[PDB]
Amino acid sequence: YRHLALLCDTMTCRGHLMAITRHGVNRQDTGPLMKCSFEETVDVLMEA
Amino acid sequence: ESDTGLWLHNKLGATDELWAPPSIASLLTAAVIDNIRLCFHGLSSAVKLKLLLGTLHLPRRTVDEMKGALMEIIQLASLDSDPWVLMVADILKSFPDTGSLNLELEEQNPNVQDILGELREKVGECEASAMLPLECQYLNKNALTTLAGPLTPPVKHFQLKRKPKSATLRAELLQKSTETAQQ
Amino acid sequence: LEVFSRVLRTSLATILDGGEENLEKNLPEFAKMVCHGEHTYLFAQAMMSVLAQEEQGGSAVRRIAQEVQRFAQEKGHDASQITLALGTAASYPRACQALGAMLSKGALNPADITVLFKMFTSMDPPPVELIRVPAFLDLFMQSLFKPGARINQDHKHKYIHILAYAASVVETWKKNKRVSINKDELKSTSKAVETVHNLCCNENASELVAELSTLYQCIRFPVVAMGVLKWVDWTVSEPRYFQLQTDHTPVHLALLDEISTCHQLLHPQVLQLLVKLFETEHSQLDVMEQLELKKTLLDRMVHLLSRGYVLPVVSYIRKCLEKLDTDISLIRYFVTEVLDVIAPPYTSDFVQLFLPILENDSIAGTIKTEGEHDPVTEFIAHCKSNF
Amino acid sequence: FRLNLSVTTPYNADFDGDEMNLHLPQSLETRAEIQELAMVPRMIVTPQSNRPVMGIVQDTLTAVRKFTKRDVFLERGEVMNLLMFLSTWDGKVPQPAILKPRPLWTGKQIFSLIIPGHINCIRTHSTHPDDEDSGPYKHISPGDTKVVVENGELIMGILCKKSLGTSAGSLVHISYLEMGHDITRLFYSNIQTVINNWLLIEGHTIGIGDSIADSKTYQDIQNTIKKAKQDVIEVIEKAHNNELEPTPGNTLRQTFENQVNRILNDARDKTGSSAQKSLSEYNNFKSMVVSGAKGSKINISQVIAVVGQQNVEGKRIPFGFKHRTLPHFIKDDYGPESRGFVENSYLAGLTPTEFFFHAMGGREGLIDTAVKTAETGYIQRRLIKSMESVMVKYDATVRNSINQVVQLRYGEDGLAGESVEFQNLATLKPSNKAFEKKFRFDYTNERALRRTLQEDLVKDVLSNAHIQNELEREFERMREDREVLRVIFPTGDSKVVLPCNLLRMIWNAQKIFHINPRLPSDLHPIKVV
Amino acid sequence: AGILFEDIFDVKDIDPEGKKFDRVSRLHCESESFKMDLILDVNIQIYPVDLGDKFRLVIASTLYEDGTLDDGEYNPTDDRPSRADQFEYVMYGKVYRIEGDETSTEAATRLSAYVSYGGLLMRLQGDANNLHGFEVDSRVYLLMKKLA
Amino acid sequence: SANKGEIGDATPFNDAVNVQKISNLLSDYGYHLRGNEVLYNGFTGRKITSQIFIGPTYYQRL
Ligand SMILES: [Mg+2]
Repeated sequence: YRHLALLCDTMTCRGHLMAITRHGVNRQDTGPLMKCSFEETVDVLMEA
Repeated sequence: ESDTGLWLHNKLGATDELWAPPSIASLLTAAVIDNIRLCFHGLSSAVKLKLLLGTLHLPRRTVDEMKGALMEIIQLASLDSDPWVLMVADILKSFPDTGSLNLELEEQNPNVQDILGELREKVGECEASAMLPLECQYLNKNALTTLAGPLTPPVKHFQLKRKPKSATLRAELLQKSTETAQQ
Repeated sequence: LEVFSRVLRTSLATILDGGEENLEKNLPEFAKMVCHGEHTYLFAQAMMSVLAQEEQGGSAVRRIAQEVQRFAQEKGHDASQITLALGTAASYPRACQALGAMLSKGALNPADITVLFKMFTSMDPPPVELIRVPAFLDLFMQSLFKPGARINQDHKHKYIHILAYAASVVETWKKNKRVSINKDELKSTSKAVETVHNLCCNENASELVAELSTLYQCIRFPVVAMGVLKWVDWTVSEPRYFQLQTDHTPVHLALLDEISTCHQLLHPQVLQLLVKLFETEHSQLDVMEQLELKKTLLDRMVHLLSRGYVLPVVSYIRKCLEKLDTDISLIRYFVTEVLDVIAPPYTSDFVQLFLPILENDSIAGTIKTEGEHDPVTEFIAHCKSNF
Repeated sequence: FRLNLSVTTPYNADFDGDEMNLHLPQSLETRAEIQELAMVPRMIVTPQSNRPVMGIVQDTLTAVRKFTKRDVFLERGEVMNLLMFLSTWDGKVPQPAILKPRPLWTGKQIFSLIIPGHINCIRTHSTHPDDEDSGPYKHISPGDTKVVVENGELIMGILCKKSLGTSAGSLVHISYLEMGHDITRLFYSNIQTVINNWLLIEGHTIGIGDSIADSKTYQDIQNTIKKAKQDVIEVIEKAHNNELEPTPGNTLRQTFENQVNRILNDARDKTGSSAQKSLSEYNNFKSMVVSGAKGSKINISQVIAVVGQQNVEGKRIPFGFKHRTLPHFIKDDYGPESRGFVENSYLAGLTPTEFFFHAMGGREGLIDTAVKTAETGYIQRRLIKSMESVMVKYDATVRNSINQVVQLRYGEDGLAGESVEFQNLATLKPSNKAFEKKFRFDYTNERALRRTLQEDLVKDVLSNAHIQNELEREFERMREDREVLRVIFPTGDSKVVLPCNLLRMIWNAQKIFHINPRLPSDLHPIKVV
Repeated sequence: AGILFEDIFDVKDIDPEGKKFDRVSRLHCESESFKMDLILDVNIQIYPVDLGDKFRLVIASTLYEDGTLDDGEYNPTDDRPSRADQFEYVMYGKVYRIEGDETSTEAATRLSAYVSYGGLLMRLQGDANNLHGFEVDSRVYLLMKKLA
Repeated sequence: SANKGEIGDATPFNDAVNVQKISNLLSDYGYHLRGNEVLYNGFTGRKITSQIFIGPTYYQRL
């Protein structure tokens, strides 16, 4: 339950739902090279 | 055996179980109770009761082999002044003599006479609507008329305006039974 | 001794004053001190054995002896040999020893039953009560009509003839002497019981229905009827019995109906089986299928109500509505069918027993599409006219 | 590469051509930190399910099961051969179980020598009878099916998978809890060595004699399947002549297939029950499955009794041809053989049609395995790249790379996942009266206080009413705690996750200090409070 | 010296529920005078036991008559005399359970001692006055002889 | 087949030969009905406590 509740609260901690997609993780400003290390690289670096 | 009075007291010392304990008929031995003949009054009244119950529980073939020791135990228990031991002696004084337990217990018991009289007159005044035996459930109607006489008629509380649907479907499946028989 | 005899007197007087409805209630609290000590048990056995030797009330007293002996049997007593000693079967030592050994074993021995047949099938039979004792016939019920446990059938005719002698023959006790006996019905009883035993052996469904017709013709016999009753009890009470249904086990449930129709004395046992089946919840099934199975069980129990076991049926309805509340749809369906099957005149006790269940729990919900005949309105009118 | 099966078990390694990678750090501090963090005794137990993951491999598991069977009587020469391979052996021979006529030890004695430390545990065997628990003989096991160990001495019980494997609260798990991880590693190695040597002496095989059954039960199987087949043909004829009444909630076709599935499931279950009743108790299949090493009771049923009905996409095999599963059957038939039920066993062999159906099932399983592995790899990569940034700071809270607080404590408790343990709470579920009789400690019952406490203790408790006030205050507090527990758990469940297993520490303290609780207590309740 | 218990017993029933293990079997006994109930595992292979057999029993602490109370190590080279010189079956193990038919008000009248003989069980239910000698977690023996 | 002196046939859907007939051939050639035999330890020399299955087959290295 520690890990499960930690996953769910890290999902919901931004005041709204966070589906594990580029379509969310690009919207959170959690590091341009985190975004680059995600599946899209050139667009997120190029926007940063 | 040696110190068989204290031995039997140890075996039957469990007074929390007022019935006949198991395996006492197997534990009993002819010479052991031949020694209990002369050490009989030393041991306790409850132990006397359990020993009498064990001698009653003893198999009939052993009883036939050693009728006399049971006679000695019967007369010792009759000489005993405990009311319960006396009643047990009265009930099993005819057990080895004939085979059945004693039915003529009418001697020296006015409480038994009074209770027998009031129970006989009570069942005489209330014998109507005699509630049926399980053995009369087992046997059929003809033997019921033979033994219990007339049967209790059913008592009806309402009117059946039409034949029930359960009986209707029972008749329908009886017709289907006739069909499945004729295929 | 005096206190126990006086308490025994008061309890027996209360039981005899009450009767059957008193029999299902105060017998555990009577059995708890007449079975507490086996010496007290033997004294009571002597007393009411003399009472059964008295002819008037002897049937009711012998029934009390039977149920006290049964209660001692599940309590832990080994007084089968003692009951035989009270009985006349102790006059014959070999018969008493063999019957006591078989009762202590609680099963059936082919060699012992050949011994019983051989001391039977004779020109001088013993007094029939040693085979009329119901615990020995309970042993036959357990051994014979089980769905499993097939017997070796070497002495099958001996078993069936022993049941026929136990449930068929009569005698006339003129000064404790038998001079007139009947033996013409034991052959038909043997044929019926043998047919039922072959049905239990072959245990198979189209041929089961085709022989179910002849089975009903045998169900006209009472020993056949309750043997089939307990066989159906075992078969249904076997778990996962409900894997295929056409009308929620209509063959066995119509066997229940025919048993209740043919014999009015089997209604308490039929009721016990039905309430056990209703109390048992079967999992791994559709909820709607379980709902309709409970509805069909209520259909059979309303059939019992039509055959006339109406006061205990309404009593069990009131009890099951008070504690462990079942479905309101089931209660409404039972009430609607009971009002369909009843008609005036009405007994005041029956109306009082059926009242609170009728005026609680959505009378407007019970009224759905009656139209032509108003069940509850006429019941209100008859109740107000009576009271 | 040469390595241990206790390391293969977490590695998912099974020696069918699987090769491993081996990295060696160059830097000495990296070597030291790898030594002191990623080492096998230091990480015996996983955090995710607080269970041991080293385990015991199948062959040594079955061998130690046959070694811990009750009737093991071992010769002096063999015990002599065995007790070199204990690394942590003290060097003294133990007393034999049998001394006269011949000196014979026992496997429980040898396993008591194997187990280091002094650990108290009770485990249940896989074939342990719950009715034997309910009735008498709960402390004298007729089948030795109650695993009991006390003070580092294995009392009774046949060890199995449920007692020695990855199960929660296992013997190796509580050993890693209590004594040193290096000691538990030596315990594993000693088990492997001596159980391998006892298996070398004993011998363990599988054969056709083990896989074959008897003709009477074979006839039982044929009668059962014939009854089921004629019953389902009766149901099919009922549907043909349309006496079938459809169940509400589904169509007649769905009701019919539900009936067929119910009948076939009941028949197959009865067949398996009959076989497992008649496995004759000398089958190595039975022995190894009871050890819990591999296989299953249903696998005995397919290999011996009958394969049974195979299902594709959660249903029967559809009509791939024109309303027929095969051209070998007629058009529009719904027989179990024609639709995918196998009437034969593996020992009996299969017709080519049901062999094709088993191929259907095997291909379905294999395609499921392939797509499962691929998709779970992609999903795990997604989850990792999602939450590669969350870690706990020195203030015991959870912050991301943005240092935003998410959890005030780790898992809202700040307690380690390896340290947390299953626990049963007795406060929640019993009645108020039972709670009072179990937690009040009434001081008025003078006989009870004489039996429980000493004479000075009872006279001081009765003299000081302030102590009684403190006990009553504690009782009110735990009543409020019971109310709090009934609030937090509306469900009637008493299982919880807790860092400590207090019952085990009670047992360990008792057997360390030799309490002998027949004597009255010597500790004051005010001291307890 | 060291005898915790000594009595006569009779094998009346052997493993009536079933025959599970091949080279060991459990036997049921009742004391001739002390009302002691006994169920004991025994090796049929080396010590054959027939039903209805009469045998003699001593549970003792140490083997020797001197009451030395040895540590319990297997020392076949010792020559101090013991009861095992004349005895025919000796069995050693740990007692693990001693319970009683007791409540909060009254003491234990029936005492039950469950002893584990390494891999063998013995349960002795009987009278507390004779079973006060047993105490939990002690080295005890069995001292079986079979008497004619 | 090795004890008999002939090449065995293992056609799948024959259904004319079975394990009972094979055990009959084993009893004919004198060996055990279920193909188990007694093995002897190479290190100690004591017999293996359990019977051991043995026999030829066809293996391939890869
Ligand atoms: Mg692999």
